Amino acid sequence: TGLIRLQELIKAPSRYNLRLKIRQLPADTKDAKPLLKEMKRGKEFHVIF
Amino acid sequence: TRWKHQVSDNKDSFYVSLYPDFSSLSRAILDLVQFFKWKTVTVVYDDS
Repeated sequence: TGLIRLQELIKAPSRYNLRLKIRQLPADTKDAKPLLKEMKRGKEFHVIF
Repeated sequence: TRWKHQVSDNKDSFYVSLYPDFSSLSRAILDLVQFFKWKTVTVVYDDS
């Protein structure tokens, strides 16, 4: 349901030169460490939570 | 008989649905896209 809450951001590359990646937190709340490792892998620096 | 979204912590377990689940269908769509060697694709939807 959060993609409803952020749908204008996803539609925003249709009008701007903005590149975005989209990732989902796991079902376990404590399993964020592979997600932060994947943040480390791709070297992204601008995260919207 | 129709797809609906489910709340991730809905504890009701007395329902089944024969609609094909869109995780597997989206995996099929992504595999079909990966077969066609595409790079730029535009996803057009109707309702949110």
